[PDB]
Amino acid sequence: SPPVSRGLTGGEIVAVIFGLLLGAALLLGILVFRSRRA
Amino acid sequence: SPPVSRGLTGGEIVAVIFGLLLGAALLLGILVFRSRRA
Repeated sequence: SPPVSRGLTGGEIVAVIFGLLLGAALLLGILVFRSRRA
Repeated sequence: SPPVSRGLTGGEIVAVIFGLLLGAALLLGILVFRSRRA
């Protein structure tokens, strides 16, 4: 887990969690509103 | 979506899509594997 200039950087981590969280989160929501908003 | 700096970098983009793609993808799967594989 290097600082920078490598295949791993702070922006890379925060980026993955950003799309992974908002991605799955929003996905679940829409799925619930689809036809099971209980 | 600049090449560097500006709080936006190549690694940041690929990172978001990485967790976003695998995030929702894996999510939807488990949802169908739970008890509704139709």
